[PDB]
Amino acid sequence: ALEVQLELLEKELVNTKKLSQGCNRKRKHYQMEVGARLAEAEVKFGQLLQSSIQCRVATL
Amino acid sequence: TNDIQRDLAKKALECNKLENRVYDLVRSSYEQRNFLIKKISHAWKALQTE
Repeated sequence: ALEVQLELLEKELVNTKKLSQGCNRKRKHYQMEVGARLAEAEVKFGQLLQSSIQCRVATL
Repeated sequence: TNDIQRDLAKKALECNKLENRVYDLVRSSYEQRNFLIKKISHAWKALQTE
């Protein structure tokens, strides 16, 4: 009876293990989606930063 | 009191024989059953953290 009682607990350890890794798995994609979009924004940010300068340098 | 000393002798000798016969068979099955109980205490403790 004690062996039937034990195996049931470790089945729930697995069910929790799978859904825990499954939630983290969805988060990972979101992180990589936006982290790229932030990288896109910063590149464009640095382009203006120097573009606005090189316009003003020539105007003089 | 002497009637009990006969009983204490006769009965406890039977008890020690019954105990040591059981113990030889059941101390092994105790360890089997008791080491299995410790597995619930760890199977539970991990369950909560998960």
